[PDB]
Amino acid sequence: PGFGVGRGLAP
Amino acid sequence: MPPRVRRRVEELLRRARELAEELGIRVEVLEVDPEYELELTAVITLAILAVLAPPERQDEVLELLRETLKTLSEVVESLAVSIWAPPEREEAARRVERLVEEAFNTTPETRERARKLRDEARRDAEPDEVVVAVHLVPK
Repeated sequence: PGFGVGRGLAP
Repeated sequence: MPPRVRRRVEELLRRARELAEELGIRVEVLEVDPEYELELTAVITLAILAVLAPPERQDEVLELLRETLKTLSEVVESLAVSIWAPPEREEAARRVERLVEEAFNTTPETRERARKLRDEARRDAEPDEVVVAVHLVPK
């Protein structure tokens, strides 16, 4: 799809 | 695709994962087309790290993301980035969006197709998590 997702959390 | 591009992106990603743990920031690439894993992973990790890094450490990450985007500009015709960020880290997310638009003019359609995948991950994300969705079209 050419798509990608990710997420992140701070300390 | 060019092995040179892979080597540089893999290197920029390895610096990105170094800085993330130096700062204690956790990135989880939820989903990615395996045909473009390294590309998406590097943009997603750097874009996330740049929103979450301390303001004094953000230029080094933003510098890394600029280098990544310039290299990907050889294998990527257009790139779109959609970010949701906590209130205290909104301007940081704006600097990432400005950097991507400077490198690849975002354009409305692929910007909204990414916001949809972003919103799909937002349904499961935590209220204080940064969510980055990326769309690319290969050269």
